[PDB]
Amino acid sequence: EINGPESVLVNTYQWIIRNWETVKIQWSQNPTMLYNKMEFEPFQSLVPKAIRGQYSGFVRTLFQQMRDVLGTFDTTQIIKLLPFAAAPPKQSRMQFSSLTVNVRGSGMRILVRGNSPVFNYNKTTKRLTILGKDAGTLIEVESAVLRGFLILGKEDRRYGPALSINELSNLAKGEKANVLIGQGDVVLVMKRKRDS
Repeated sequence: EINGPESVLVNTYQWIIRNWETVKIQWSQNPTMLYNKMEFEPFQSLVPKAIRGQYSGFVRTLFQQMRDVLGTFDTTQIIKLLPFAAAPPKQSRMQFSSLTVNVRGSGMRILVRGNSPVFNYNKTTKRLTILGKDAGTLIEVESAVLRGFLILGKEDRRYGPALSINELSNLAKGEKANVLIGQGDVVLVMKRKRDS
């Protein structure tokens, strides 16, 4: 269905679920090829031109963190963020809690952690809904939310008051803090000793 921006989004994610068995493998083994797939061009046209590259740099880094940190594979996070990795990457130190696509003049937020009006995944039914439309069902520590950090788990009061995602510049490597990550949530994070 190519009736406007909403159709482009729904179809992009439908294509990923449809092709997930091959897409998974390529994501693991040959990501440049996956990111360069011409099927991500439509989605990319909806991503604000001024920030596409940074978004991609950001998402490419998260994906590498996931590849490097054993046991942190997260299918829905990979599916959600994948189209944003299709831009030529530009680096920054910026942390994004949401990634915007432009739908008829409106800037729609795809939240990096969790569900949003654009990307809603039902963990029980395994159904992915995209702006109201079914994109299909998925057949069966957070390493791909913040750039340079792992989310270790729920808030640990011992590490004190929660920082905003913006105040994490001040952490040393190996250091941990609570972070207001989005929604009602505070989570314990650790700045990584490795770069990805």
